Amino acid sequence: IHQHRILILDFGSQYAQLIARRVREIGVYCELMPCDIDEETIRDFNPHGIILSGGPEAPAFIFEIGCPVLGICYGMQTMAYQLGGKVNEFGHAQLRVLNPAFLFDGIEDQVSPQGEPLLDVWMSHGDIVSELPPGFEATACTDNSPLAAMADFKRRFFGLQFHPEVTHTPQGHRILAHFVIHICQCIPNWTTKHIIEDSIRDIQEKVGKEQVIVGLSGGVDSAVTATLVHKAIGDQLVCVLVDTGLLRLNEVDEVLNVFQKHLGAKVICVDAKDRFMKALKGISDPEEKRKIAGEQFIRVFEEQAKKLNVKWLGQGTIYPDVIESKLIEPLRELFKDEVRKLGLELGLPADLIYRHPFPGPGLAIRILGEVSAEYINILKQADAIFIEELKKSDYYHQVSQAFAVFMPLKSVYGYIIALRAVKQWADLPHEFLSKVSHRIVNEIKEVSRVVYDMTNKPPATIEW
Amino acid sequence: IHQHRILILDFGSQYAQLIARRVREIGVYCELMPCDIDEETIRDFNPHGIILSGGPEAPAFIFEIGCPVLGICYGMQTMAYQLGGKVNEFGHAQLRVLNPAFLFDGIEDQVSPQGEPLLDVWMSHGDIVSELPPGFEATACTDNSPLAAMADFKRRFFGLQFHPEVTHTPQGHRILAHFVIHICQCIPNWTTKHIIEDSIRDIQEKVGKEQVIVGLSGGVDSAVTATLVHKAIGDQLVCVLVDTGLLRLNEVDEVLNVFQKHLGAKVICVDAKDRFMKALKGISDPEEKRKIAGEQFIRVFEEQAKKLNVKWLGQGTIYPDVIESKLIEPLRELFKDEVRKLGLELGLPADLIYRHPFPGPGLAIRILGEVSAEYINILKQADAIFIEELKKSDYYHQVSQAFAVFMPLKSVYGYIIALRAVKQWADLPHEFLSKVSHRIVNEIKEVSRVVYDMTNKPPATIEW
Repeated sequence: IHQHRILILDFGSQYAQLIARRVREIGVYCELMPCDIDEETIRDFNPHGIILSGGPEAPAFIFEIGCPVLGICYGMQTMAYQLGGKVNEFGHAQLRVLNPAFLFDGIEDQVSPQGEPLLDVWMSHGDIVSELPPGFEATACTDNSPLAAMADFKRRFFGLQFHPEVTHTPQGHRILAHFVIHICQCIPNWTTKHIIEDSIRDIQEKVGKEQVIVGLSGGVDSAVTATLVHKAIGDQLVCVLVDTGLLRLNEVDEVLNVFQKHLGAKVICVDAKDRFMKALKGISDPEEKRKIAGEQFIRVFEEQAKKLNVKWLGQGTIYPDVIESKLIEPLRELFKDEVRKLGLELGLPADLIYRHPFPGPGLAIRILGEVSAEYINILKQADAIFIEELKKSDYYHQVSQAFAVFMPLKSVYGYIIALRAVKQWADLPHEFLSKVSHRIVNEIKEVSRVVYDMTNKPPATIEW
Repeated sequence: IHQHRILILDFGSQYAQLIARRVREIGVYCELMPCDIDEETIRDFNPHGIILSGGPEAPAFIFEIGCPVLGICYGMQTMAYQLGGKVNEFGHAQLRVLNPAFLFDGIEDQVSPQGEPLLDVWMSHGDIVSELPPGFEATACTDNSPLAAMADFKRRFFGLQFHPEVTHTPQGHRILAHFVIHICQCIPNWTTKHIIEDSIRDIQEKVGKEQVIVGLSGGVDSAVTATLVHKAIGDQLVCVLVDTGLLRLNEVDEVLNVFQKHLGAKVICVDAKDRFMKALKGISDPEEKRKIAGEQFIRVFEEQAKKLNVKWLGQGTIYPDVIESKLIEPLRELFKDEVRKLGLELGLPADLIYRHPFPGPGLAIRILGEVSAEYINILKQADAIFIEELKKSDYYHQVSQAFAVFMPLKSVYGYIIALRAVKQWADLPHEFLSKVSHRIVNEIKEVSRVVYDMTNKPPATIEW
């Protein structure tokens, strides 16, 4: 496995990760490297094909290497500049195909009165190409853009002025599948079952007969590491679960049911609850909260291990956190979709797999001021109530994330709770919200009044 | 004028006031006293009839006076208990009338398969009466209550197990009108025109040729007081408008336009802004904030006057203010309904009359922490934007009250703004709220994020 692979160069752009994800969905391995990376890397990666992406809001020698190249938006611009030819805002556009090529064979959204194939696409209007380089030809155009797609054919270089990754070009996934499977000639073996097997073999070859600790604390990625490791080395896995005090009401219990009661597993419970409240005893700065919690986390995991004489630590590091810039990281090449797909296949329960993300520092965010315990206990209840409804009204999975935050401000007196749910804040029904607010204030004394965040992904962050 | 009058005894109950208001709408004066008030008062008030309200969530000798007496809910119970007879949850209930009497003559919601009159009423299921007193006969029943209404006729005592004041007994106002107009034999002379004339005369009688200071700061109550005085004594009126710094963005301008520019009127403007900020420099406690404002407000008014040599101060005190327990107070027997009706007839512009209530201490509340000036200037911007929309979307007059509040906390970093809108928090559309919030965070820098209060009148207080 791994032997068929696509290199994606990142020129910025939200959608770089997502080119990669679409490629993994097609069934082929790929890595996402920044464009400032050097030849050697790229040479030693020796890809079947390269995809240039991006531009937010020069790559060099990759046209010498034998493989095919696909430039997306800005990727098309520099592909133009760096070969011959001249060069110089996002929306839907109706693209018209001239030469259905290799990259567009089939692939039609409409046919048009004149009998020409048309694609609905999400254009990047600013990444314009004025004149074609030598060897290229117009393979697609739009009313406002004479050359919205390029193609060499002899060198197998291709350009698009739109984003095929995004759902707003419906047939985009087929276009990418045509590049990867047909033009780059990759056979799909990046499967899930094949990932599970490759990963078990890796864990076995690296760890041998000696023990591994995995922190159950941490949601889907941890659960997947623990089970993945468990399957690889059985009794050698020793699970540790630290109650930092910063976890959701029933997390400790829910986790123990899965790993201890079901499926055997040695699980060590560490208290750490008093430890974490000290160390955060002052500390209002939310950036210093994140440091202290997390430092104190790795410390606890080092103490356990420098105690059970364990040399290896298993972490749930995934690929997105890798690309943001003695351990065993089984998921470090995987995106979140994939971890979820592995999770189901490994035998974890659905409700754990598709649970809302939970931050690393946990509830140490979600309290605005100093974190205290007096405060976590009352936050735990409002949050519990909030997600209990949602579950009872099947609204839970219609939102991407949902939680309560605690403001230590007080009103007519008692503290204020803020509710956060997004999808782009979620348009939940009045009467339902009322029932959630009504309950939080009534059941939890020492509160009075709850509020709902109405601020979107662009202007404000999801977490406070 | 005042020559016909109803006494209302208050035994607790949201709807005590409201009986009063209904009686006032019918055109008859009335006062609201607590049930524990003494004989003498009552004698001195010399009513033409009495209404007993009450029961939240034993008056004595009132039955000795020749005047009629109506008991609502608990009022019916105590009336029963204090005469002969025995006694012992609120909802809709279909009342069947036996004997249309004087109190139900006409007044039918539905007839009935047996040809008998039926009323939709809003029962108090708990204030039951087991056995009629001497002189009384059952005058109405429901499936669950054999005697939901009582009547003496000889003594003109009447009881109801339901609330006629409330909108959920649609015919209730007619029943009250029948008591006040027909049984108590009163004449509806409490008209707004007569109140204006009696009030102008009362001012003239009291103040004669000497001058009066009226504060223009204070919305509808102030405005009406000032116009009323202006009509009474012309150039003798001297208006004072103090800008405390706790007033809304354009309030100074709007009042000056109506009083200084339109309709002559001597208006003195006082700066007071530095003064109020000093007074409230520390002081987080919102009970103290309320106290320091108001104190400082009265002080400012005494200094003017003890300077212009004026001996009379006019105020917008209204009857609800009097109820909760050298000056001229013309509005002190009126409810808000009536003050608004007056202002309109007196020539004040509609948009001032039906303006949302603004609190006495103003923007001193609505900043949670210590009021700073740096914080009011942020809040003024937030508030302004909020109501500008609403005006634009015609949602302003579909809510009873709307305002912003400033929380000095900060999130991912700038301060947080809560928005409050009620009528029972306002079910405004997702599209519209999003517009407001986007605008508050983009236009006011140093904000970031904004929330919305989802808490009702029963659990949380309207204002913070």
